[PDB]
Amino acid sequence: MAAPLPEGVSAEAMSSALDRFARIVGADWVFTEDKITPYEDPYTISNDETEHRPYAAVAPASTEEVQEIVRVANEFGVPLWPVSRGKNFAYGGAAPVMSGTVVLDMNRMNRILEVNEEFGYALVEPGVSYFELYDYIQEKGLKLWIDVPDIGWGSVVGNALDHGIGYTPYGDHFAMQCGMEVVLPNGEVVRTGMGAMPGNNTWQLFKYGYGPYVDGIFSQSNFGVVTKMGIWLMPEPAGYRPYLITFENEDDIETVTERLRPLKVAGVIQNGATVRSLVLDAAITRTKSQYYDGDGPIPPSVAKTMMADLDLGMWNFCGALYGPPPVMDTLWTAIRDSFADIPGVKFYFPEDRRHKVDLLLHRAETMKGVPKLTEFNFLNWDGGGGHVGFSPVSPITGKDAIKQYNMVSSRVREYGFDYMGLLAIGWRDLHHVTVIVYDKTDPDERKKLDELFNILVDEAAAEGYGEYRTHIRYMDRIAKTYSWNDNALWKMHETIKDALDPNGILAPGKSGIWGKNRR
Amino acid sequence: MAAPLPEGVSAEAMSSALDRFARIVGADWVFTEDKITPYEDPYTISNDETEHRPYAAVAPASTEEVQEIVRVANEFGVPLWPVSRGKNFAYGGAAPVMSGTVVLDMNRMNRILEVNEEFGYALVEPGVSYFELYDYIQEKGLKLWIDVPDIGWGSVVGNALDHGIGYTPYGDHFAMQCGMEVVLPNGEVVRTGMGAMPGNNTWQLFKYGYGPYVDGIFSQSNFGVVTKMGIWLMPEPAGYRPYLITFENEDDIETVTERLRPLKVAGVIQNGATVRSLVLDAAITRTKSQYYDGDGPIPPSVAKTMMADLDLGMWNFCGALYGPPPVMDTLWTAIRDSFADIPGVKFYFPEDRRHKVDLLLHRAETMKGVPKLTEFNFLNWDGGGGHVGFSPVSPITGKDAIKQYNMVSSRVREYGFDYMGLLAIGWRDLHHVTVIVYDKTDPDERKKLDELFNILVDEAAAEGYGEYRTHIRYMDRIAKTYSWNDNALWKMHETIKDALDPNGILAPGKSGIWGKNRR
Ligand SMILES: Cc1cc2nc3c(=O)[nH]c(=O)nc-3n(C[C@H](O)[C@H](O)[C@H](O)COP(=O)(O)OP(=O)(O)OC[C@H]3O[C@@H](n4cnc5c(N)ncnc54)[C@H](O)[C@@H]3O)c2cc1C
Ligand SMILES: Cc1cc2nc3c(=O)[nH]c(=O)nc-3n(C[C@H](O)[C@H](O)[C@H](O)COP(=O)(O)OP(=O)(O)OC[C@H]3O[C@@H](n4cnc5c(N)ncnc54)[C@H](O)[C@@H]3O)c2cc1C
Repeated sequence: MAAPLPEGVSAEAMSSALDRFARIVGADWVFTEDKITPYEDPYTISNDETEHRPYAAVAPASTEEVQEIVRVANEFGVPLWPVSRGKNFAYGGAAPVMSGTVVLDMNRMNRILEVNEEFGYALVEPGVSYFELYDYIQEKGLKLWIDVPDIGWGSVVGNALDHGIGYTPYGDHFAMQCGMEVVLPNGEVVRTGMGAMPGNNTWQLFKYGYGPYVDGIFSQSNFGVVTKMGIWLMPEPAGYRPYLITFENEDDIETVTERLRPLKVAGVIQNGATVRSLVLDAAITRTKSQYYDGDGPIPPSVAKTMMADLDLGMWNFCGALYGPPPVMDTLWTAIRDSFADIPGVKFYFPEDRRHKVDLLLHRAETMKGVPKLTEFNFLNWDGGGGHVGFSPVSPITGKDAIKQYNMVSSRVREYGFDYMGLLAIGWRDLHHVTVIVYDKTDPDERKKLDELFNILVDEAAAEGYGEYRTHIRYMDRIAKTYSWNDNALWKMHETIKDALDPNGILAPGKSGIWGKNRR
Repeated sequence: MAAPLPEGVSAEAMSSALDRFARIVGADWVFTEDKITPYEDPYTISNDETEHRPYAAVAPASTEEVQEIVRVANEFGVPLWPVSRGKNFAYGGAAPVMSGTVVLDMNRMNRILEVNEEFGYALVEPGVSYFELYDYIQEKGLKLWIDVPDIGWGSVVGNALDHGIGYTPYGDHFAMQCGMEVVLPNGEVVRTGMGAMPGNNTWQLFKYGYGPYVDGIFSQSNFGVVTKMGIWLMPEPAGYRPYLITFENEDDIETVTERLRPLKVAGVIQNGATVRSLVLDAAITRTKSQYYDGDGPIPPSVAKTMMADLDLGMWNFCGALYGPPPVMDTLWTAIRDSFADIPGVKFYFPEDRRHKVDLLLHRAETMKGVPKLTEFNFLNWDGGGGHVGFSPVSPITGKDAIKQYNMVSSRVREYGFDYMGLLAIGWRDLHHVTVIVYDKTDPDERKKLDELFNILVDEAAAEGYGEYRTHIRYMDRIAKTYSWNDNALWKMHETIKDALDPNGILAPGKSGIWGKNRR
């Protein structure tokens, strides 16, 4: 069925807004009726077809068009859902929390405004993908790397704004942000930091500028529409050595995490540490059906088969060394020696891997900032599906790591899904990441997923583990877990929302922030 | 003469507030009349005694007391000026922008709530000084370094909040912040990040939490009172080797900066790179009168004598190597070879320095996070004085460095002061700092200081160079330089101010932000 109107908005107001939008961007750039279906969540979760349905989409070609759209949204009380490229698959794609919202899709604003080799930065518009920025760098021969998520068709901007991550030393994308331009909810435009000074040549060199540091408030936010963003890029290193360390027992994750802690805190491991479980790594190059006829999750005997077929452990730590050989060698000594006495441990460099198609060769590309789309092949583990993830924060402790693995793998399997988990460390933060692959077409799998997901949130929150990024469906649920002092923080978010966006026309429900008209 | 009432505020209103403060914190911790003097700017600039005059101070012992003081301040329209320890010398000390404001001094809230060695962090109240935190760590033998902004009797919190800097790899103090508790302008209390989740053990492990990133809005801000703050602490490295590289010609700073850029952008130089002018460094161990008895700034012939006497250059690049010897050697090779071909260059490690009281031996302490009061020595250059700083930000270019040296050195000397310069480098940013030592007791010196400062700012802005931190006297003036799109950014700051602080009772005028009742 069709999307309903957003509540409080008549057909006449919607119809008028949509025609006014068209006068701004052109009639070819407003999408209604059958043209809306790319804007739906590709990985459907609700069995209720009235939920999370975009009414329409508008695709501007400039900041000045964005500003006009936002003015028109306020005129008609029609809410917008800003996306940079709208490829937030796992988190709802380009779909809004609240049905009836209109997607403001900025993919056509795709100017690379600057790439600066000597200072190691780019200034990009939202529509620039990782492929595009990577391609531009290679074609100009600049000695710079990007930092990519596992998949490269998303937005350098959009990803950063949702607190996305990659797998080089610059893997905390928002932390590497510097300078931005924002269209505020009233349609006026501002620049942050040194961008606020006329004639500056420092916008992308110095984060703070002067006064309150506000860039952060426009991440995981509905306070503004970002139209330009600077980002630091890593100079090409003098060397690069990707590695895989595998562990034969599920219980090894406890001691593994203890050994990871001082190496990450001291910065001996230079990129994000990712320790992936067997099935998650195996699903890159293989399907369940090739090892197992069963309908349900794999049994232990299959696991042992897979390990030996693929030379993977139950836990698989990928990382990389960057810099001159003498540095890489020193850091490696410390890393290898931290794990050598663990019964069953295996160590691998690319030249040690006997398969042409192989997990370490795959992840080696990502850890040097090469964009690809191969990661989507893991969705075929169980025939073909979508995915959704649960990625709360815990201390980098063996106990926290194995508690969460025990907690989650039992629950996920209880609902018939294979456990596909990952223990990730940024700098001081561990995340047990649950990855759930599901038949999105099946109302019954959908129902099981929703129920499982809610259990995971509550059981983690009961342990003081909080999620930092989530699907549109769970944004309210996650917001409600940050309840210290009777939800004091969200009360402050709502206050700021009401001040910047009195009419509530940017992304109602994003991060569980609604605005006075709708709460 | 004595401090005037803040405009709009009855004398009865003030007496009532002050009475009610006294019952919140006890009579012994409300300071008027003779006990106000410590809260005056110690380095006066205004010759008008009506300005920056605090009416009173209140010194609470807990968050609950801060909340009550804020609520009272709202009731009577009495403005507060929050300080953590109030040692902001060169920037106004503990004095407010607006006369009549009451200082909210949180010195006595000096609990070290947690130092955690395995995760490298501290959670501190505002009154915790660098001396106190260091001493704590040493007493317990925790293998952690702090990062000190030279002077040790300042606040870990307050310094970070004003975007202060130190001289180890953890030198961007606000960047190392993680979690805070804030009393908002209405008296309610919030925790940011994971602190917003009950039962978390992750407040100091993961900055973002969920939703908008807001910690930054409480820095260089009057949007709230910070009452707790986490900060990341560096694990003790396996090795430490500080160094000094001197250069004998003032024009060398051009090529020096060009060579620093790649080294810093790539992180080969691991800490804050300071390049200090001769007089700034010499003034640590000698006075002007040892070399020259004239009233004005030193001539070239004296500079040469000073250089020979102290083993200092016209430019003095202090930095440090950190970690295992193999790493330090590799990094040193790249650093040395960057500077080795410059005519007149000299390299020193500590063992090379003949003087027993010596710049490099002092700076060696600072660059491994040892709090000291030595830096105050440069105030004795010309018999005794205070100082003020002008700290604009530039790109790391030779051309920008030398342009700024020439512009500022010219002007400072013209106005009868010696040039003391500190080209510091963060990550991608050149912060050419001028430090001006003057006789704060002398009305004529103050007058010509003011006149020089105003010129330095205007001439910097004309080149696209903006200041990132300033003295209370100049906060409006600096704010007005960030004027892109008809002051768009301050208009947004003022919108947020009015939402969070409608009565405008927190530090009116901080960072040029005033609130609807006073603009
Ligand atoms: C197999 C697989 C692997 C993945 N791996 C990763 C990974 O390694 N790392 C990772 O981070 N993610 C990963 N993802 C999640 C996600 O698909 C990517 O992060 C993706 O790049 C995000 O979409 P995007 O870049 O187009 O951002 P967008 O969809 O454009 O933006 C995401 C959200 O940010 C906000 N937003 C975006 N732009 C703006 C703006 N200009 N103004 C205001 N708000 C804005 C909106 O809330 C929007 O919904 C993975 C997903 C899958 C299925
Ligand atoms: C000789 C000399 C050398 C110096 N060297 C350095 C240096 O190397 N690096 C450097 O960074 N600085 C330096 N300074 C400047 C300054 O003296 C220090 O930065 C000092 O640490 C700042 O004072 P404080 O720590 O007591 O902070 P405070 O004075 O307590 O705080 C400064 C400001 O922050 C805000 N603030 C503080 N606490 C709160 C709170 N709890 N809630 C809300 N707002 C708050 C207020 O606006 C306040 O006025 C130097 C100064 C001199 C005189």
